Amino acid sequence: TTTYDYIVVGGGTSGLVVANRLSENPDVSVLLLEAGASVFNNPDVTNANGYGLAFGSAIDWQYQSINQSYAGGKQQVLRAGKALGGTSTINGMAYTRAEDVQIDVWQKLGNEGWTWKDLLPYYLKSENLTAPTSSQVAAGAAYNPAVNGKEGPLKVGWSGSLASGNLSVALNRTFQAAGVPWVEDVNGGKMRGFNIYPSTLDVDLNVREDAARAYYFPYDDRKNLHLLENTTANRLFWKNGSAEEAIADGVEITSADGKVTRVHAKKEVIISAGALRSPLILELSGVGNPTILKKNNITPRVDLPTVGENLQDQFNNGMAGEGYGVLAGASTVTYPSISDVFGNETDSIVASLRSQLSDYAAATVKVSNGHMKQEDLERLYQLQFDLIVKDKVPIAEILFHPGGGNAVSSEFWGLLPFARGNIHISSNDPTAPAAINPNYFMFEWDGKSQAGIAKYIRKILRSAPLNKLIAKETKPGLSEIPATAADEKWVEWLKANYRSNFHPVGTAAMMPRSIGGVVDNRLRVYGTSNVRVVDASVLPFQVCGHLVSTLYAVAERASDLIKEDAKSA
Ligand SMILES: Cc1cc2nc3c(=O)[nH]c(=O)nc-3n(C[C@H](O)[C@H](O)[C@H](O)COP(=O)(O)OP(=O)(O)OC[C@H]3O[C@@H](n4cnc5c(N)ncnc54)[C@H](O)[C@@H]3O)c2cc1C
Ligand SMILES: O=C1O[C@H](CO)[C@@H](O)[C@H](O)[C@H]1O
Ligand SMILES: O=C1O[C@H](CO)[C@@H](O)[C@H](O)[C@H]1O
Repeated sequence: TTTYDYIVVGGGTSGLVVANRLSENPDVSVLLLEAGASVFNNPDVTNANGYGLAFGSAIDWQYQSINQSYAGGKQQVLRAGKALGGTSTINGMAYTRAEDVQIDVWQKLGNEGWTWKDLLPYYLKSENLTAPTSSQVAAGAAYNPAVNGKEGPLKVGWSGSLASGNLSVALNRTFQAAGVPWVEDVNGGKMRGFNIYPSTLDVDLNVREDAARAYYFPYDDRKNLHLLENTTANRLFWKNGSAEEAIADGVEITSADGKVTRVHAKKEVIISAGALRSPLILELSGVGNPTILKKNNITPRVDLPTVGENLQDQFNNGMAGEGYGVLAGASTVTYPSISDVFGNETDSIVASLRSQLSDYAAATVKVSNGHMKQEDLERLYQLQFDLIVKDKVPIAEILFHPGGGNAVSSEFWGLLPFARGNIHISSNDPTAPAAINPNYFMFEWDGKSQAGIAKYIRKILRSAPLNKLIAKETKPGLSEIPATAADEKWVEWLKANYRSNFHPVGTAAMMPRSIGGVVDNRLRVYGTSNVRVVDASVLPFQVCGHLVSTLYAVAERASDLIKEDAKSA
């Protein structure tokens, strides 16, 4: 009565895709476990313009970092969705993907089958894009039909409120004058440019298109698909027998009524609890660094000491200006390259970074207490360097939107910092807060690039034709950071005012085991027969764009791999 073919732990962005796809086989039973509950009628969620409203609420996990020792010692809140739909219920709504070559790097790493060419069909499979209205088109909204799906569960489209306005027209021209092309679609593998981005929006209903509205609710009539909400997965438990290779028997759970029980999986357990939880579940299950497991009175079952290591996140800053009059128009995204941002200074910046890569790798070794090797980190960082410098992938995202009245707001983040951190359990109590350490600002590039982006935005606000609309910069403003200001004043300000960008990846990274990978190219946890991780944990490097599009695609592909593996096994 407690047995299912598959258990999916976490009914979030990724997990709901897997549960959907596996349950396409009517003879396969799937159990979803989700710690939160439906947010179908939570207005903080449904509101197409409600991003931010849910922060601090019962549907925000509000995870907490440790003191960030490279950024002045301040701890950072790391937000995440506690809801059916996971973090797709509380996030921003921009639908953007990744650079083609940066997905190709996954296969170069040694992960067979993971290239842009191989992933593109799964982006398409996930997506149902609604074409823009005539008025949205006049404002700049466009897409390439060849790279957008029309049949998938995730509705994508442009806001009902999208209109031409002085701001969006001026930003297009001003970015073009800075040498950044207007591009019609950032989602065909080439992201560099200025774009009127689409969103995860159901335009028929004008509501947020979260992962549950996409992949769960229209399918919840399936009798082979089962959901336990308000149910916390504590750890996996294992079949007992001298298979040295570990076989999961099921998942231990705590219900809302406080009952603590087991559910069993006949085939596989799929862990989709997010990059800040999936590794904890592995550790609590005895899969991880034996030093940490033993310290916390957990019997080691698989010696896999990079569980929770290789955490990579971005950090987010904001600037603002004031118009002479009211500012209006479509929200915009710009993805500039290193040379777009740095102009005549690019060669200097590249030379400096080049000269630092080995030092960054050496410095990263201690983060994992020696469980990644310098030589291997150096090769990883060389891949990332080549993406930035040789392929000229975007190094920044810059968002602009009207800020109400005469205000214009920009938020921005460096896309590819080199800092790595980690996350680990603090006890064997599943409710105890983890030790989460992204190491924001660890390396010079990370802060120098952020500063370069900020200076670039300062310049944009003062450039034509935008400067005809914008009276002045209000944040930071010239009093706080004078026009004559050096790189370092900007870095200090950015450190004082940043937040997490809430894009953590890599804590159960898909890489060869021999360079510290946690899952193989089919997302199977090393040393296990039948456990996978399918969520942001597995991304081995950061990507340029907004994570959900890529996680949907990765989970779509994973689902096919799981089905293939069942047929022979
Ligand atoms: C505020 C914010 C804004 C963002 N902005 C954007 C954006 O505009 N666009 C974009 O694409 N991305 C954005 N991101 C990132 C993106 O939303 C996430 O990377 C993505 O949703 C993560 O998906 P996931 O499947 O890894 O995990 P999640 O969606 O977080 O799913 C994990 C699920 O597991 C559940 N869970 C966790 N622990 C347990 C347990 N022990 N037992 C049972 N269930 C459990 C959770 O409650 C959750 O439902 C944003 C993130 C945040 C926090
Ligand atoms: O993807 C994102 O877009 C958001 C803007 O839409 C930003 O605020 C979040 O920090 C970021 O995670
Ligand atoms: O997290 C934050 O703290 C910053 C100050 O510490 C603030 O300026 C930003 O607006 C905010 O995102």
